[PDB]
Amino acid sequence: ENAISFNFFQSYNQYYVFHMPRCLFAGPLAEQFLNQVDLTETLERYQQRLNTYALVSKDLASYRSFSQQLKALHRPHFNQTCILFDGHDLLFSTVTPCLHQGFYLMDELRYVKITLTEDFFVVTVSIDDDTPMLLIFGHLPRVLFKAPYQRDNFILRQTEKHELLVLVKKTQLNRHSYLKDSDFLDAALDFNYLDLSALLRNSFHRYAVDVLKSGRCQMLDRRTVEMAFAYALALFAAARQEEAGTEISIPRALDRQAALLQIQEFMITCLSQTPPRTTLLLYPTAVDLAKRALWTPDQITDITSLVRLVYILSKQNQQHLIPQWALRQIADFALQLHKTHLASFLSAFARQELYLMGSLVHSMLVHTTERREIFIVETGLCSLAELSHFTQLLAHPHHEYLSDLYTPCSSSGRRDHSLERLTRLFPDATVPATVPAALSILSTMQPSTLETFPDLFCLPLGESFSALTVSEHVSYVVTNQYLIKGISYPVSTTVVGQSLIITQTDSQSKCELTRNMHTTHSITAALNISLENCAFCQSALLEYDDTQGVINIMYMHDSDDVLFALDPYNEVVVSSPRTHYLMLLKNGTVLEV
Amino acid sequence: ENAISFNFFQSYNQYYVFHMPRCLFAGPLAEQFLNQVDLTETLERYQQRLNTYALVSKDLASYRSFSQQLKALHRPHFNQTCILFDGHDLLFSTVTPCLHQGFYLMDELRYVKITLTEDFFVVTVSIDDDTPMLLIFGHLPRVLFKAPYQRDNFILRQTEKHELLVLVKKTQLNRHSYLKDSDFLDAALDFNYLDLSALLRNSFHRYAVDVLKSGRCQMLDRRTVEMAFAYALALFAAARQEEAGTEISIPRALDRQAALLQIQEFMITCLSQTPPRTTLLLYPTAVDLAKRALWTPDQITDITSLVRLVYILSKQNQQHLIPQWALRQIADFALQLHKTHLASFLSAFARQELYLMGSLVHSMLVHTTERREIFIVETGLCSLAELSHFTQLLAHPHHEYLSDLYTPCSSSGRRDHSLERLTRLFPDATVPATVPAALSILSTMQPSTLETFPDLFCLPLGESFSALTVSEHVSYVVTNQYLIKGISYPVSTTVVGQSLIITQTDSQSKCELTRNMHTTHSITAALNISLENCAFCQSALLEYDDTQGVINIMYMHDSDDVLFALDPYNEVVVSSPRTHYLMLLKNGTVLEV
Amino acid sequence: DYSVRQSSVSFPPWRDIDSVTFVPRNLSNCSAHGLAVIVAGNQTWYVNPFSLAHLLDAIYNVLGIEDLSANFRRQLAPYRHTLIVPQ
Amino acid sequence: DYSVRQSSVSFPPWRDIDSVTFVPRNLSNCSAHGLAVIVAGNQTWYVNPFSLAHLLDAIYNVLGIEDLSANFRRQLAPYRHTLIVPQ
Amino acid sequence: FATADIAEKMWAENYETTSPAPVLVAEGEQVTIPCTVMTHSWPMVSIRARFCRSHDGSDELILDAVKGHRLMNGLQYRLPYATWNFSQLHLGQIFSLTFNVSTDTAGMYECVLRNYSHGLIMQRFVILTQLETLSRPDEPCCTPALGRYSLGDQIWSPTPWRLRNHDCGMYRGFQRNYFYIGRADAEDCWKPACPDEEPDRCWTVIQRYRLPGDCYRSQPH
Amino acid sequence: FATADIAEKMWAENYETTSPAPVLVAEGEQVTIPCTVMTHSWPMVSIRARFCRSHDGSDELILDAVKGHRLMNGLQYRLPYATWNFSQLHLGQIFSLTFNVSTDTAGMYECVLRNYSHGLIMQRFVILTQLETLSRPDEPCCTPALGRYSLGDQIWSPTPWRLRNHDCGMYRGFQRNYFYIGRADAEDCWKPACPDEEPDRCWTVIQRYRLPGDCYRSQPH
Ligand SMILES: *[C@@H]1O[C@H](CO)[C@@H](O[C@@H]2O[C@H](CO)[C@@H](O[C@@H]3O[C@H](CO)[C@@H](O)[C@H](O)[C@@H]3O)[C@H](O)[C@H]2NC(C)=O)[C@H](O)[C@H]1NC(C)=O
Ligand SMILES: *[C@@H]1O[C@H](CO)[C@@H](O[C@@H]2O[C@H](CO)[C@@H](O[C@@H]3O[C@H](CO)[C@@H](O)[C@H](O)[C@@H]3O)[C@H](O)[C@H]2NC(C)=O)[C@H](O)[C@H]1NC(C)=O
Ligand SMILES: *[C@@H]1O[C@H](CO)[C@@H](O[C@@H]2O[C@H](CO)[C@@H](O)[C@H](O)[C@H]2NC(C)=O)[C@H](O)[C@H]1NC(C)=O
Ligand SMILES: *[C@@H]1O[C@H](CO)[C@@H](O[C@@H]2O[C@H](CO)[C@@H](O)[C@H](O)[C@H]2NC(C)=O)[C@H](O)[C@H]1NC(C)=O
Ligand SMILES: *[C@@H]1O[C@H](CO)[C@@H](O[C@@H]2O[C@H](CO)[C@@H](O)[C@H](O)[C@H]2NC(C)=O)[C@H](O)[C@H]1NC(C)=O
Ligand SMILES: *[C@@H]1O[C@H](CO)[C@@H](O[C@@H]2O[C@H](CO)[C@@H](O)[C@H](O)[C@H]2NC(C)=O)[C@H](O)[C@H]1NC(C)=O
Ligand SMILES: *[C@@H]1O[C@H](CO)[C@@H](O)[C@H](O)[C@H]1NC(C)=O
Ligand SMILES: *[C@@H]1O[C@H](CO)[C@@H](O)[C@H](O)[C@H]1NC(C)=O
Ligand SMILES: *[C@@H]1O[C@H](CO)[C@@H](O)[C@H](O)[C@H]1NC(C)=O
Ligand SMILES: *[C@@H]1O[C@H](CO)[C@@H](O)[C@H](O)[C@H]1NC(C)=O
Repeated sequence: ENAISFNFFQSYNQYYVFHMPRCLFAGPLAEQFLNQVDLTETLERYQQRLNTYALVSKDLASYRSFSQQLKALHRPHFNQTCILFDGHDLLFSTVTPCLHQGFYLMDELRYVKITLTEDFFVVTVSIDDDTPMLLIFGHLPRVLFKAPYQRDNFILRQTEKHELLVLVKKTQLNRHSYLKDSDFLDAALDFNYLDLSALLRNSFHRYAVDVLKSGRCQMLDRRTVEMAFAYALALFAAARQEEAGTEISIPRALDRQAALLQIQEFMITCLSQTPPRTTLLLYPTAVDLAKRALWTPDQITDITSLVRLVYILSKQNQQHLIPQWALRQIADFALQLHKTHLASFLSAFARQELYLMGSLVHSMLVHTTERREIFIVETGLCSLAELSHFTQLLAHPHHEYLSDLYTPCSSSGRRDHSLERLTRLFPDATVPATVPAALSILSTMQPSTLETFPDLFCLPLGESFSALTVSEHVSYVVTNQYLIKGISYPVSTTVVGQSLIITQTDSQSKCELTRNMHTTHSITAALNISLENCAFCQSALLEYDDTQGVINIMYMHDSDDVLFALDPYNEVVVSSPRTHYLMLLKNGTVLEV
Repeated sequence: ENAISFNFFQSYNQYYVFHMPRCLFAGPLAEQFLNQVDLTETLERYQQRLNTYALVSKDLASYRSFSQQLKALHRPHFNQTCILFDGHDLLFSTVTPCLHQGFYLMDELRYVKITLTEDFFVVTVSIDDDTPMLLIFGHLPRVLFKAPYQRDNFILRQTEKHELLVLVKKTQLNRHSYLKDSDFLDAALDFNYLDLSALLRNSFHRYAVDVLKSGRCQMLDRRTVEMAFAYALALFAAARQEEAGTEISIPRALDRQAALLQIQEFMITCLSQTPPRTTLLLYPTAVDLAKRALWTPDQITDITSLVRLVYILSKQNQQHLIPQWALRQIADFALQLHKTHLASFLSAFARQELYLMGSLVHSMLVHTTERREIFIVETGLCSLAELSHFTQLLAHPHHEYLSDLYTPCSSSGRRDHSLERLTRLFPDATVPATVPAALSILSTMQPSTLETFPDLFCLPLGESFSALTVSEHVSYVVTNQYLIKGISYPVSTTVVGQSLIITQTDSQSKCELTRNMHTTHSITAALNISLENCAFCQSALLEYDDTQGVINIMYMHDSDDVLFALDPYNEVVVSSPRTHYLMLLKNGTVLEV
Repeated sequence: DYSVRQSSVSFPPWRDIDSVTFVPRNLSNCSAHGLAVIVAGNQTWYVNPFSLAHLLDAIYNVLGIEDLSANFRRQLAPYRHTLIVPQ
Repeated sequence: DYSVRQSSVSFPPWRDIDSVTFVPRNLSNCSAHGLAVIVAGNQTWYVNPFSLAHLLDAIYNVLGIEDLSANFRRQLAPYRHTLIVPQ
Repeated sequence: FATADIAEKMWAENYETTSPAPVLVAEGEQVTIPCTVMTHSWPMVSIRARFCRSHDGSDELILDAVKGHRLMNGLQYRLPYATWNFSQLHLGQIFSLTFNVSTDTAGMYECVLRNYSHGLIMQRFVILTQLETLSRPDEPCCTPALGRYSLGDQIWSPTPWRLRNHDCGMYRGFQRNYFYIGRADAEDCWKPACPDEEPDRCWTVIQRYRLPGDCYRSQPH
Repeated sequence: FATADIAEKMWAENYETTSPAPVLVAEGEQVTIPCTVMTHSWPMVSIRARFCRSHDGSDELILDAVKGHRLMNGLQYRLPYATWNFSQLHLGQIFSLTFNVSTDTAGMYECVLRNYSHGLIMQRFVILTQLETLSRPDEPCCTPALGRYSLGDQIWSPTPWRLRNHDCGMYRGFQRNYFYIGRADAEDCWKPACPDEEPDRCWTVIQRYRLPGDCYRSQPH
């Protein structure tokens, strides 16, 4: 009783029936499948719908296949759900666990969304709020389509174990023209893409270097879409790397996770207003397990592994697990590097290592003291020699990895760069044509990472300025304008009508956006400075030039550093009449040299 | 049958009744009367309403009375109707024939409306759009009020034959404070106000001179309200001047009507944006009757009477009655005056007469040739000597009549006056303190009367400029900027970045507001000019000064005028290196002297 | 006391009313020294005397009925009182 | 030919329908080589075969009934045709 | 009393940015004034009116902010048969006023958030039936190109194709041509009544808005 | 078909000057979207929607301009029980959409004058149920001062006094505190479901409007 009868009219006298129990249809998934398709539509309507979606062999690059050996304690779960293909035309909408992560560009009319599932992932590209283009990769279910279409017109590329399926309205090919090119993703699929170590080197960073050099970031173009697809493919590969729980050497896992987090951070800074809150990426080893397995035996005897581990913990949104002593050791290593490469261009190893440290201190709120001590160093390596060496670096085509193009000048506390400072750095009156234009965009790309400091989070991110966390108690901000509350020493005008303003504040106080004139104390002076007990230690100096932009801030930690800086033989100080040198002591004193 | 019974309940057994026929209430008069009063309100509401209206002896100036002998072919009719006291509180709304005329000041929140009836008139003063103050004068009906109030608390002033009734909300006394002053209107009532000849001299023009001198025009103040009330009273008096149809000496009627029209025009320019369309003011003699009675015998041998008659006809909106020969004679008289007072200050008689002519040509569209010939003369009398004499005139207290303060510089085609031109006119470096400030506002009051010329109505009234109708075929506009289409000769810059632009156009063509650069022809030059058949007659000259504002345009009609102007002994031309003299001829030629 | 009126259109005009009645203070207990009542088809209304009498006086003046109003206006004299002194 | 469905909520879900019927081309004159009709307590509906067959196959796959679907899907085989070639 | 006349007015910054340009509507047609005010803290909302012809001051119809009851109706003496409306709409209330536009009911209408003393003008509508234009004695009759609202400061009519004009004498030599929407009677039979006054209470606001097509109108300073 | 997706979008200059600021409406309440479009020449008017959570593209409901009939309803799959409306004031038309706001139906709604191809966005409304705010680990919990609409760019709620907040973990060291309007259940019992994604499709627009009171929110560049 209460069953549903399927019959096919054997004869007018009697019909054959199937007595399907209604319990099999008890679940709501039957109804929400039904409501998505109008069963009254005629074949003409279905033909019309297909007439608007461009087909692989007729409008896009022809179908072609690749084949290669696809190969290199609780397991993670997708703690997040999303409705796949909502309101779509050719596909059924379903509710499944997923890893959903959306990027929203500068333009409010563009955004790229990455969604991943157990066996396949989705890449959504939207322009002007219209129907978006979909890229689907992985194992596709048998009955994905909402009507009996010929799906062989939609698979754009097929691999040994997965296939790429593309949907796009025929009117959209005036923009996404890169689909027509046969080279699309040829570099990201046509090899053993499950080899993550080789995958990142060969596919993602390859696009990253080109995009950064050409300054195409924040713009939805072929290279950016290829980058996003490569990033999604890399994430997909990680889930495929033996979730069963095979034994893993910790340093290798640390390297893998660090690479993945670097990729995610680069994409966040290249295509998003703010980082996605989703975080909690699935990894071979849960971060808690890594922490415990590595701090039960004190198995860490390498500083680099320690910094990588701290980066992993901080980015995975588990700040409460970070102890103070490890961060103290990280700061000690930072000071070691500061002493090593003082007033000179950073060696590739130093750049690669300090990239992690610079990206770290901005993603935490615990241990503000050590974070300040590292941030000051990250700001103090931006000597004009570093800028010159970076300028020569950009012209080099042999840049396999994205790390090599890091420079402390970019993400540190100095955000007042302009073409004037860059151009005037050269006595030849000539710079490799692309470079003086590209470095402006590279150094002006916005990390917008000052919110993690209580006394500066209110500082506007637009106007040019400079920030220096010289110590725990004091914090100087140098600006063309009185931006924030606090003691503000005015200095001689860079140009009549424009003033170099020095603001001194105490770190233990909340940031305040006071633009008024107050405590406009004058600059003091001293010549035969006293160095008893190194009262000048942990101080920053600035050579202010009267008739041009301010230049070449430097931070001295110990007595030896300040002794080296003062020694004119090292060219740190020249004492020309036009330029003037200032000292910012560990306390609130601001004085002339 | 069907009557209405009024009864007073003689007794329960029987009542006495009045059987009023319903025909007495058939008319709509009763219905529109009933709906204006709520018959359910108690005495408390009536007491509350009265509490909001200020009373004569308690809040306003105390009641006082004046007493004097009030005394000096179809008749007109009020061809216009208005709804008196619409939605008022203390008064019944009625529909009657009326003369309704509204003035709207510069500010959108203020306006004064004048309404007149057979036996009484109304003055409405509105501010902010709240409930307006009301002044009512004349014979008041017995049952005006909507409730049995004590009207003796509202009559402010009483006369031998009429009463003044004032209504105003108690909250409004913070603005209309002049009511509290016992002197209010003492000069306009306390004499034989039916003597129009004395009335205008003693009351209206008395306020007009003071308002014009103090520059209170376009602002709703005590003097302006007194002016408006005096104007309404003057209109009321005119209707009382023997409408029975007694014989009248035509010149006297012409003088009376001319005075009334001058009053109306002054009020239009001083307290309104555009003239009221009502016109058709009732007069002792209908304008058609005057026209026919005067042009049957050609009794107008006096030129002054002729100009007065033409003014009366033009202002009364009966243009089609004006013949061409009369306007030709008016133009001849204008040329006579131009020859008489050439390059000198106008005598009082000349000012008074030319005021009418200047106000005339701007209120017609027929005979554009003669109107141009008069307008050019009105513009050409604005010599710097006239400016100086007017300046000295403005400080004299003995100015009985408003005409004496007329100057052609005000309403003519020169509308680029500034304090710089005025101040620099004096070698003493001193001008009577108030005079230079008052002269600017007097000369910058806007008639906006260029619309009556086909080739200039386009011209914006804001930007400073100059216009000259040198003849019928040609018409020059001199501007700091290219304002209208046509040939445009640029000239040396008054100041670097600002240029004196001369535009030449043909009168027979409709204008267009073309701001583009085209036909930027150069200035020609000539020294031994040829005067055969006076090819230079009817030409205007201008002494352009390179390092200051342009100054002192002059117009020469005949050969004698140009001979006089060229003769440097008359000081018309000085030939200083800084200044340069230009000639604008009857045709399109623009050349240097 | 008085039939509450919510809208003027509801209030009958002269086209509908049929009789207007008065009662002086000699029989009325109201402080107004009297009362008046009117009748319309299936609708009677209570109205204050003085306001009504003022309205009839205004109508008479507008129609120039003073010549024929002697007896009527004399009869309305007891109700034309209560002239509103400012207090 | 097919009962117009102005709104989806109007279209019965499985909670209300009681019988789904089919007729092959052997007795149906429709160009679709068949027809299908359903039964609801208030009103029956005409529906195109191939769309319904595709939906049934999708549901079967979703619940993974392919093991028990042999006879049923074989019976639906005549109506699963008309796979939309791009033309 | 529930309140008095607005002692202290205020204007929203969107007052002159959201008020639709004047509209020409044929006589005898049933226009209704829309309005939309977001959920607020003002106890009373009201519609304020200023009729063009022979009127001064203002008259207010006051509705309770939330329920929609009527508290005071000053529009009675000029709109005896106007019916208001109120529709609670949890996001934000809506109210409207309906009437039969004619010569005596054209004017400005303004939604006004209200309490006992203050007020806050929010939007303005101008309703017109006849518009003045001036023509030179020999120049051929002008030809405006009225259209539906579109957008901007252009005067507009919901039924432009029913536009008709007539002349009402002369003014300072010019000939006054008036524009109105007809068809209230068959074909050209209907001719409105000649206007009895100009400039009227609405002259200032109206003449600040352009009329598409070539035509001359006296304009403010 | 009656039309396709808008191919030539346009925005009225009052689009961002008259669009009300985002509104916080309690879950489970019957919000309705008002609108007012002056008489036009566009054959079709429509309401365009963009839901915040897990949605891309646009869905539109198309109404005949004059009669008010329905020509196409794309809001079906997300608003199975939404009822529209259409009232004609000879001066101008009004249409509205009503539903039961919840987690899945919050988003942007825009009135759109329409014809077969083009369209002209006229106004925008943003409906929100949960808003993110970040608090430092030891700092005392923030305290916004939401009030009724008032005027400006301040986020507002028609029922501010029913405001309640809860925390949904950490983000880069900060603690995420979410603000919502409650009282759907008795007292503090009700607690909405934790948001499953941020930033979402509505993140860009919302973060351009200030929240009255002291509180920190990640903001665009
Ligand atoms: C009708 O509504 C208005 C709305 O403004 C009421 O006036 C408002 O009264 C409040 C009383 O607290 C004033 O708030 C305070 O005003 C000053 C100036 O800022 C200061 O003491 C405080 O900062 C606070 O804001 C508010 O300013 C005032 N509004 C205006 C425009 O003056 C009015 O009282 C209401 N009427 C009645 C009878 O309640
Ligand atoms: C849907 O409505 C739009 C409304 O703009 C229609 O597009 C419009 O088409 C008219 C056709 O006459 C265009 O008018 C002319 O356009 C050019 C440019 O100005 C010129 O020839 C004329 O001055 C005149 O204005 C109008 O510009 C054009 N609008 C836009 C924004 O391109 C559209 O055709 C309508 N759709 C259908 C199916 O009718
Ligand atoms: C910051 O530290 C310096 C360290 O030298 C202090 O310098 C002293 O300055 C005072 C005057 O302010 C002199 O009298 C002392 O002789 C200086 N000390 C030395 C050792 O040279 C300075 O005062 C400190 N400033 C503050 C605000 O604490
Ligand atoms: C305006 O009239 C004058 C009258 O002198 C014309 O002057 C002539 O100018 C031309 C050059 O343009 C000379 O060659 C002639 O000799 C001049 N004629 C005389 C009689 O002196 C002038 O051309 C006229 N301009 C126009 C545009 O008609
Ligand atoms: C008084 O007003 C009446 C209003 O009708 C005027 O009569 C109309 O005048 C116009 C021209 O102004 C004619 O087109 C109409 O045909 C006239 N109507 C009638 C019924 O005759 C009349 O001209 C006005 N009189 C004055 C002296 O202004
Ligand atoms: C996965 O999501 C669930 C959602 O409930 C999280 O569990 C909640 O965690 C919050 C704090 O983040 C608590 O306030 C709630 O009480 C928890 N709910 C339950 C039912 O336990 C869970 O923490 C998430 N897990 C991970 C690894 O992110
Ligand atoms: C108003 O006009 C309508 C038609 O538009 C008509 O039915 C009605 O009787 C008129 N009268 C009133 C008082 O609204
Ligand atoms: C409001 O208007 C509607 C039509 O839009 C009408 O049905 C309703 O009766 C009106 N309400 C009132 C109270 O008059
Ligand atoms: C929506 O909410 C209302 C109460 O606000 C309730 O009556 C109704 O059942 C709910 N559901 C729908 C589908 O409207
Ligand atoms: C429109 O809304 C009103 C209430 O505002 C409601 O009575 C009416 O039924 C609605 N119309 C439709 C067609 O749903």
